[PDB]
Amino acid sequence: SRPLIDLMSPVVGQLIDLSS
Amino acid sequence: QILPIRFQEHLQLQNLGINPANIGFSTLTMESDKFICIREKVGEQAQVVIIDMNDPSNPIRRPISADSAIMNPASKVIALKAGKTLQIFNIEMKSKMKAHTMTDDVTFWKWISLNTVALVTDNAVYHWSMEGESQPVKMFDRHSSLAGCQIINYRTDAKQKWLLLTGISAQQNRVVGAMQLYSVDRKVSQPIEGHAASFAQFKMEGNAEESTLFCFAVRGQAGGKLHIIEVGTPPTGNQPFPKKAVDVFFPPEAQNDFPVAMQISEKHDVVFLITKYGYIHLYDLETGTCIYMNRISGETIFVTAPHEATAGIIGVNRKGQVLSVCVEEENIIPYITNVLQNPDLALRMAVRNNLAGAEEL
Repeated sequence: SRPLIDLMSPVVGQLIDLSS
Repeated sequence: QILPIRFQEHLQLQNLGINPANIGFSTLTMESDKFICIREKVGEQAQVVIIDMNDPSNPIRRPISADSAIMNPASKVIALKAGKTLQIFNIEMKSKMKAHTMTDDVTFWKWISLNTVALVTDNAVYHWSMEGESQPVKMFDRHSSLAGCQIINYRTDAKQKWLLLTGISAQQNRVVGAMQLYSVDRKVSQPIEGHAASFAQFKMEGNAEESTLFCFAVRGQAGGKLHIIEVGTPPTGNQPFPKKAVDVFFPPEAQNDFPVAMQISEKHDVVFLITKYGYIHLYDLETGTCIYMNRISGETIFVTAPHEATAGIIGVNRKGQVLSVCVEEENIIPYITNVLQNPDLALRMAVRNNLAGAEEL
């Protein structure tokens, strides 16, 4: 783990209804 | 002629020795308006160029071994990753602050607050807060509709209980955006066709507390559409926000355009929208009403951030121009009542956000 700098499946439902 | 928005040029990165193959979404990140970080390939010592936006004449160049570098939105604290290795560094102290190695490759990451980086692998989304020895906790699992997409954004609301991941695929001449909106309280996600988005806090009139609004634009298939909707149950004593759905116009010259970026000012309650071909759109957050529409850049603006001093939007194009668009405060209300020919919206935005021009009734 040397330094990267040198400084030196889900549940589907309806949350919102988009039909106007 | 008197215009509702004001334009400003801040920088052109080519004047500070930045080769424009490194001005892109892969190699340039701008998480807030305080710093710009450019992954640069010189010789072949891979370096990073950090621009302080309060001191743009003196950038710092340091060697890296990372595939992505994002700056903290408030302090000079850089976050660097190589595959599954992640490290957090204070630049002014030359110290490693934190480190964590994930089980999977982190494909996308973004600061979502002052002290939290959010982490996107191929199957999950994590929230890593910087406090102590805090390791990344899992928020949700990714949906089927975002598999095989280029992840371009991840945004939360202010209470971080409404999360949204945004990726894009190429489906037949056309960039199709797929968004996963997840709520951590109901533990349920929804797939939405969407291109650019933001959340907002908005206290309505006649009302005790703020609505939490979700605003997104899509060039879906009927056309360009913009939606403003309340998420969650409203509080008690709070009448719910009426659902807004208006059109996003694209000109016939630019009928392969699509929205790429969105910031919402809460000082003025407006929605800034930038498309791929460089068009700025200004909408009202309460009503959805289109205030202004014209083209800010000849080249593709690939990264945006909130502009804190002007309550606006700051963005970088592919050429390297750092530009900002904000509400011109002494001009927007006389633009709405006489050029837009809308006295009602001009009256409403003059009372709501304390803007001048409300003496012409």
